[PDB]
Amino acid sequence: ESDIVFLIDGSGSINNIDFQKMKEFVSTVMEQFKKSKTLFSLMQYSDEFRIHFTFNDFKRNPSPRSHVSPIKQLNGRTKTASGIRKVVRELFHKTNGARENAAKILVVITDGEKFGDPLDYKDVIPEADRAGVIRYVIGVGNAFNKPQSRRELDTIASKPAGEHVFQVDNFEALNTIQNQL
Amino acid sequence: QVQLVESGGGLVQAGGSLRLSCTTSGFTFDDYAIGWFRQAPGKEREGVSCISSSEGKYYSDSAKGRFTISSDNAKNTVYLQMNNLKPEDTAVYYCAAEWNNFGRLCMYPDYWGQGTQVTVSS
Repeated sequence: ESDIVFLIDGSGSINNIDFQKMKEFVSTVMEQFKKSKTLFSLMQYSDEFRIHFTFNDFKRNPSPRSHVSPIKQLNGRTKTASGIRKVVRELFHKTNGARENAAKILVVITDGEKFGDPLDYKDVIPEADRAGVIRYVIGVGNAFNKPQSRRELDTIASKPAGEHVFQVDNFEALNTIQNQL
Repeated sequence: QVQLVESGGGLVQAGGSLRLSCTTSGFTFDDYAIGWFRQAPGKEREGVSCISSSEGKYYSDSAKGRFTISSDNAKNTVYLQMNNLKPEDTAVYYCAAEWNNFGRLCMYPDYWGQGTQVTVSS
């Protein structure tokens, strides 16, 4: 009844402490949906895109520790918008296990500093809206301190953005997501 | 019950300075980060500043270097000291409160005051 993709920022601007906090966040969300019919998929992005597991992969082995523990940081630039496009066009597709009539949810974890992306958010966000894709944004690092990165989290998040933008250290993201599903 | 009451607005010349006050009541003060926002008619809204006991202070690009936000925790009041004011800073200034455990530095306030007018003339 819900298909949840994580899209995690692994650029070199994410320090190692923050990247581990992304893995722990992801893991805690998956553990909490364990007694439910939720399916998960994850992609890491920088200037390249690695699909760590598809919805089909999770179907066959729904172990958060099996899939999330070996994830290693990619480094490189930050192509968040192209990352969003590749999620809606490939990971939310039945070939990768996505169920029609499930609620589509994308959780983008980033420091809010897109760099090196030939796509702007205006090229990918309206398309994600036209697919059924509800977007949550989890900010790490300095994201909430600068006006540009704050704007970036607002631009990604579905609306009202205050029910979709959260910080990685709190449980508020997972509390809102549980309550909405 | 919940109140966020701006004062200290009014007319000042360019180069001048004003101190806004946001006196609050009706909620536990320490549970909220408090910020200032502004809007003139015909102009886009802007965040200005925010203060949180856990996340520190935040300033917009226009505010940074000129403006100082502070909190009198005993009186549940937040001040915005605004120096080097300009005619382009003419706007209705609102204070706002956002639940601090979100950790967002006032990005999406839960409560808003009525706003008070600030006019900057040459």
